[PDB]
Amino acid sequence: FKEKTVTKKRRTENGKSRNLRQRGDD
Amino acid sequence: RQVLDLEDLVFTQGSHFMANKRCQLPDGSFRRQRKGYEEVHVPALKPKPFGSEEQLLPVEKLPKYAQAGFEGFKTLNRIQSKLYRAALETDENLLLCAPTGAGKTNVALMCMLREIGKHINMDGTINVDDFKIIYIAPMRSLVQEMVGSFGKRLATYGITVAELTGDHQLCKEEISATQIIVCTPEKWDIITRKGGERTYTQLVRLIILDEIHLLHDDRGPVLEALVARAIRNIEMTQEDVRLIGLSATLPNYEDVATFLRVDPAKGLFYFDNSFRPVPLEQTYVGITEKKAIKRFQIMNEIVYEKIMEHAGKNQVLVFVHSRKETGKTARAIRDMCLEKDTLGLFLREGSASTEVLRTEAEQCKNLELKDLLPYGFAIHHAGMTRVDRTLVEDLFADKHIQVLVSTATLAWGVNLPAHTVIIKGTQVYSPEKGRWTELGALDILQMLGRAGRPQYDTKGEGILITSHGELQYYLSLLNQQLPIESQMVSKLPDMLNAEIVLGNVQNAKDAVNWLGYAYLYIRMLRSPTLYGISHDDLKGDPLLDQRRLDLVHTAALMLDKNNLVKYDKKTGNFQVTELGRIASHYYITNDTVQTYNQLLKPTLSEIELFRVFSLSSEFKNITVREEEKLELQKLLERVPIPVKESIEEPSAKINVLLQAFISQLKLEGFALMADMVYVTQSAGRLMRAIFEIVLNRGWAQLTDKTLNLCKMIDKRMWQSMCPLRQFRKLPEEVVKKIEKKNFPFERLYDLNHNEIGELIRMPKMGKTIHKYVHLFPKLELSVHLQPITRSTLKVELTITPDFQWDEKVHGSSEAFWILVEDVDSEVILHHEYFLLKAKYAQDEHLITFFVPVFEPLPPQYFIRVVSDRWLSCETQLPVSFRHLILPEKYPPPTELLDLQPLPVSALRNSAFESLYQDKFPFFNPIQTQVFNTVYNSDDNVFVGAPTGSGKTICAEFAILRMLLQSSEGRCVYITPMEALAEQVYMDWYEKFQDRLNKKVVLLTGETSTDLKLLGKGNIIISTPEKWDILSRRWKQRKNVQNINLFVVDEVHLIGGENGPVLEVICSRMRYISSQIERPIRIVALSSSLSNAKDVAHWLGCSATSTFNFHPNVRPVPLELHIQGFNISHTQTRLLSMAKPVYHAITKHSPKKPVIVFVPSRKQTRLTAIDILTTCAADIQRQRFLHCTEKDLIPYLEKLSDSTLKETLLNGVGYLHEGLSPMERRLVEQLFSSGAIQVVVASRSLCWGMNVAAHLVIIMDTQYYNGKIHAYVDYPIYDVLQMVGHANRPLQDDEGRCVIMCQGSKKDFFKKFLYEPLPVESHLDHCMHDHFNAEIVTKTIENKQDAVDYLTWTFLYRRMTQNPNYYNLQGISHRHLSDHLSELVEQTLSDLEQSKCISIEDEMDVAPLNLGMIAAYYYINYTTIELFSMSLNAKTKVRGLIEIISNAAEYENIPIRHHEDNLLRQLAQKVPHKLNNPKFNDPHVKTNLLLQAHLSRMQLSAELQSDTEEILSKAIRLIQACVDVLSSNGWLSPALAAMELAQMVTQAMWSKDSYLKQLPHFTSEHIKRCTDKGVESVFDIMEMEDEERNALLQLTDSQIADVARFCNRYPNIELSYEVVDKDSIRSGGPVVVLVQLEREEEVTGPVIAPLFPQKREEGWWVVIGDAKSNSLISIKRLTLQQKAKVKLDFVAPATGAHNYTLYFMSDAYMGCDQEYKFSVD
Repeated sequence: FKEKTVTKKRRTENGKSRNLRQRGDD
Repeated sequence: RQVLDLEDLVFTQGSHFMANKRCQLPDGSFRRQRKGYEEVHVPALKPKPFGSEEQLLPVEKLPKYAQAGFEGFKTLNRIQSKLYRAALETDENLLLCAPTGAGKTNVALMCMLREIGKHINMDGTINVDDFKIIYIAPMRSLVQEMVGSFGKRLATYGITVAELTGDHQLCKEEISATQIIVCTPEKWDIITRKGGERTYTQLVRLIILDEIHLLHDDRGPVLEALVARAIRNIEMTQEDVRLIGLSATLPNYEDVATFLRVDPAKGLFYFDNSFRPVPLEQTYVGITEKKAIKRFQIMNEIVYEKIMEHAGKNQVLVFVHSRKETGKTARAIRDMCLEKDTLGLFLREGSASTEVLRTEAEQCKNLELKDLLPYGFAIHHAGMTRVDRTLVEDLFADKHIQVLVSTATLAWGVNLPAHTVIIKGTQVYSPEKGRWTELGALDILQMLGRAGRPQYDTKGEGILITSHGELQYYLSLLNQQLPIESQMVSKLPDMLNAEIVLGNVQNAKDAVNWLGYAYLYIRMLRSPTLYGISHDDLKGDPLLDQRRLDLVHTAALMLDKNNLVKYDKKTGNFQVTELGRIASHYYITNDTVQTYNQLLKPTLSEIELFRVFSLSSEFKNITVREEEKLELQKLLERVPIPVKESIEEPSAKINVLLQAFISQLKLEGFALMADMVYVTQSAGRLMRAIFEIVLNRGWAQLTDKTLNLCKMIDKRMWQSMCPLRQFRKLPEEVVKKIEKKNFPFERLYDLNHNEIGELIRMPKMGKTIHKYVHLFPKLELSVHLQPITRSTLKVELTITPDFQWDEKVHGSSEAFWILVEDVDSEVILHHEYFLLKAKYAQDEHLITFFVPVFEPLPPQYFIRVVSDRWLSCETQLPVSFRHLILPEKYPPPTELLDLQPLPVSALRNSAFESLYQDKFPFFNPIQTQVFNTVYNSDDNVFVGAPTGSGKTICAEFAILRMLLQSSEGRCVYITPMEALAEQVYMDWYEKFQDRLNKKVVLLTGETSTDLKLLGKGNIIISTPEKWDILSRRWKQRKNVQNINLFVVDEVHLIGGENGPVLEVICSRMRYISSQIERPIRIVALSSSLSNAKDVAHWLGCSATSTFNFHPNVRPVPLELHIQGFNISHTQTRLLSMAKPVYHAITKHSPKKPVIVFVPSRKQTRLTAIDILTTCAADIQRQRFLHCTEKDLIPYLEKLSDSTLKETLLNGVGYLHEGLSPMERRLVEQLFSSGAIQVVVASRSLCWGMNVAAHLVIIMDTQYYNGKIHAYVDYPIYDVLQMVGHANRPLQDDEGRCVIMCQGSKKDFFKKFLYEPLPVESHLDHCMHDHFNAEIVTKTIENKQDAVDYLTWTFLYRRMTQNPNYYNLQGISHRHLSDHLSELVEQTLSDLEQSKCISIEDEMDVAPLNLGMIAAYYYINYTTIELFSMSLNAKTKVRGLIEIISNAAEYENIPIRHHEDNLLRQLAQKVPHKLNNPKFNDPHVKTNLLLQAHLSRMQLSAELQSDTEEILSKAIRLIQACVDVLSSNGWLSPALAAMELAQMVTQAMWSKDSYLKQLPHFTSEHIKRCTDKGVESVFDIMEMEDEERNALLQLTDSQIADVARFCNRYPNIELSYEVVDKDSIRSGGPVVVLVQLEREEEVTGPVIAPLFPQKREEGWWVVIGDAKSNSLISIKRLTLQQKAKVKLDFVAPATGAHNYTLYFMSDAYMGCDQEYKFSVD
């Protein structure tokens, strides 16, 4: 019945394990 | 102004008075006299020859939408062909003057089709709720036929037409339902007078005045008033309403066209008798016979003679005056034709049963029609049977009934034309005239119209029978030689009273102008000599303004004499007295009021009441006919109430007639019937009005008697007999058997159905009666009284329905009157109206009202709830006073010393003087008196002055003394309202930090920031909750202990809501001052308080340093005017109240700023627009704008709203919460600068305003509460603060406040507003949280400590002064100790029950874990108990949202009106559905709003603010849920709660992809992101800029800001190490060290787009075992740059295990790291 409201260069990086939790299809 | 005698001016004898002078007869006419009577025959005039290029319009030739509603017609007739263009193509006022029966109803339908065609919408549908049409008809029997015909014609359009008859409340719903309303002039006029037309008056676009020539019939007042009101309303509101008048051909029609605002060139159509579609010959007969018997004898053979002319060839329709006369005339004519020569042979013309066979088949009836039908005669009259009337109609339509005699209702009630129609008698009995009068002109015309069938008749003559003395009139009427005049003169005063009550004419000038629209004015202009105006007088004033002034003065003095309306000769203004309002409401002439006033008295007996009713001026004419005098005597000895002072006078006749009607006695006389009806219909109104009259004067006995008589009149019952007759279904004999037993009705309640049946000896229905017993309305009452002051009480009444609700018997709602009566029970202290709605039946209702008492206390007051329309349906409760202790009398307020004004130079330091020397050189007397004590002494002080007296200057005096005492000192300023805190912060930032370079800070939510500000700042502005959070742990925090000054503002608010927190913090500060051995000065500022000594003693203020000033010591004198309106319905109240707002603005403050406070945000727009349209109504346009529009344009460009822009251009602006803060700042600046004059603000915005005006108006003093589903009054402190705004000291010499309220609250406002009010602590109810908080911080260690701690509170001071307010019985120290012990025992028992605290040995108390969680996050204890109970080891985000939405902090969220439809619509949209929820439950609304916001959808802006509030409160609840789950040791629910926090901040579902966080992103952007392989924000941080660019459509800003967000997104790198993982054993401690690093240096707070409030990054480190779903350890932290965190637990058995370490955020999704490690 209603609408849905919506809402430089950085390249800094360093070696890392970069492990994130899986979504798990919650 | 001169007094003109109304009686001489008005022409008498009503419609019969003929303006015609000679009545020239047409060429086609002749007159011939035989024996004693003369017959005048005027043959049918040949229809006017068709002109060139003139032809009837084919039906297919008109607009397509109008084709429907004309089926069955080949073409429109000549008249309709003439008028179709004006009716359907132009929106012009019309006046159609055509002979009757010419099809004027079809022209009205063409106009209605025009109005419908303005709403053809799309796909062949009609906007049903966009318009309404009013059709005015003169006869009700015509109204019903109009309803039926229009329903049949307009059925295909889906449009409903209905008659307006019924009760006003029933009329309200009827009007709302339908689109076309057909009603009588009196009905529409009375509905308009009652105000029932107010709601839909903007939807009425077309009004049709059918038979508009009726004006001459002395209904001219009723019709003229309506038309003039409508035209004047058109001019006032500038709205357009189209008027269509339908009239017969008569002289001076152009005057009616002028009166109708009809253009003669375009909208005027006049057709003479020639235009008659079907030619008809008019045949008059005039009898010169004098004696009645012979005249009536002649009439029979007259009818027979003319009947024989069309005996065998034409259907004759005869009309008779009365219902009974129909059959008598039919039998007489049948006998006359049969007895002589048997003329009935061909008069029927069976012709060997060629046609008679059908009637011989239809003889199978059971009336007198059975006799007449075989001979061809028939009778049609009202009554008979419904089937009989349609049978005779259909049989006559097929040319079977040769002769049909009928009554006047046939002409209106069904379209049944005939060849020859004859009217017999033309003499009808008028009960209003109390005599035999000739029938109305209009009825004659309508009857003649039916004569001649449209297509089967070439020409059909019509015959009229009348006395020869009245022939000319009839001739004059049908030869269109009789002009129409006005009878406004006689009825003028009543019309003036109706106008004054409506409010259209405030002053005599307005009434003089109002007469300008009346048809009487036009008629006086055209024919001055007829209306008693000389030609030289006409030459004197061309517009006769002086003449109108004369009559206005006469009517006004007459009305003032009866005290209906107050009238002043000096100015001419009219003041509506309440009695006049009642008189206007119930169509009561001024004479009847003048009689009631000199007859009504408090001691009237019932017999005397009936006699008083009999003397009403409505019956001033009725007499006692001698022929029925004998009959009245037998009626007299049968009626119950004796009729004294009666010798068979008109009063005696009326009294016995009314008693007979009440007792339902049968009467054998025709004449009495008419009288019998006329009184009864009248009585229903009068008995109500008298009740109203006596209800306002507060007479306890007469009110009950009058209301009982009203109910008896309505129900046709006597109070003596059993009330069960009120149910029509119950068999009469059974009720009579019940009445035979002297068995009281209430004893029925306790008896079962079998017992009832055996008592009545009829067990078979014994159950059914039982049902009816439980259908009778009955309430249970409970009363809780609290003595507010010495002279007034506050009584809360709880009403509990005790009966099954049945929509058949009861209806949509029930009405009750609540009456409070003194001990004598002869006077009403207070009365109120209560409405029990069907939806909310069987729900306890709470009604709070204030009643006054006196020093010698009477033993009892009686509270009676009496049903409004049910007899013997009252409930009485005796409120006792044998154990009432009134509050101690307050001491006199501090007198105002007349000290010499203090110069600013009094302050020693020049820098301090520089603060104020610019604003003013001298202080007002209040602060001159206070200055010595405050500035030159160091002790606690209390200042009580009316708001607007500059007590903030006294607070600044204290602060300056503190600064002088010590270079660096700390002052804490606590103000109960957040907006006030902001305003004070801005003012003192301008005043202290800028000039004196001293730190000034305002506290916020976050405790760490508050600690920093308290450490650095010197002045600390705060609200009670924010300071309470800090001061709870005052023992640990050193800064709180040592503050030099503590200032409290609005100390009097402790009585109201959010008072306990303020009281608790004040008491805690007093305790800290006592404990720290370094006194903390306390300065309290408040409004004048009656019990100022108690507050001063509570805060330690000495007797000499307590200042309590009377409200009359205001520096700017205040003039308060309370205006009470006796209307219960809120919407109706406000709609009637809109105009008095403008009237008060004009009267009080014409050229000075005005502020109007309304109840609701929605109401603000409506009030602003209504005031603007009323201002544009008046002669002065846009007077509220003083600047130029060129200066406005720069300001207007900043605005966004359109309605506000439109209003500002005329000089009215409105403020509410929805407006952006920039917009409010701009409008406040505009108002302060003087550009605009009137601002309308929402009441909830009253605290947050920095603008003062010369006049302040309070709109309704009530607001809707959805949780309680009832209307509640504003808090007295709130209303007082609103009144405080009227304070402009520099220029205005005085301030004025108009408080407009319901009449019930009017006295209470007078009691409290004028003098100091009392304040009472409510800490007793809201005490669990504070005790829990104290126990947590070890302040309270046992019950004795809590008892001692209670002594520091203001409650302990009040309970020994006003005991009964706190349920105390005694006043001794023993009673107080017992009450304190019981109260603390109850509170500690509750806390133990919720497991917040542990009670050991029934003496000691210790804090448990749940208590620590509840106190740490400042959460109500009920919420933490609910979290502990509901949460389990398997709840997901759905259950978590459901639980959080059930928190107690959301109980106070508002539920506005009509939100339920929007909420029910929204409930379908949300992803997770509820389980049959109640949409008035605030928790359900919070759950729905949380789901809506999480899904990123957008709702209507009004409901949007609640979402911001909910989200503001949510995050602490989520953190508490996390802490509780961690305490219980559950892993998955804790992770679900953390994800819930993340997703509520980012406003997205968990299932939704992470990408939605990024700004300016959509599902299509995300889909183009997906297939590429981009799923996480980190890869965007790792994207070579060109690929992010080319892949994602952008601007400068899109790439710039999205990439910047990527910077804000926290990437942080951590390493964990298990210390001594080798040398570890089962049961030993296990310690893990975690190092967290952010190479990037954090800049600013979390970038939360949708989340309103600013938030910071919070992180959780969790060690758990996924397989067992057990949370081993958890720790919360905030990462600034880097951190070193220690986690500890105990090792399990059997060595090796493998836990998982979770690192979870609370503001950004996707950065939750997992690391798996083993042990042993």
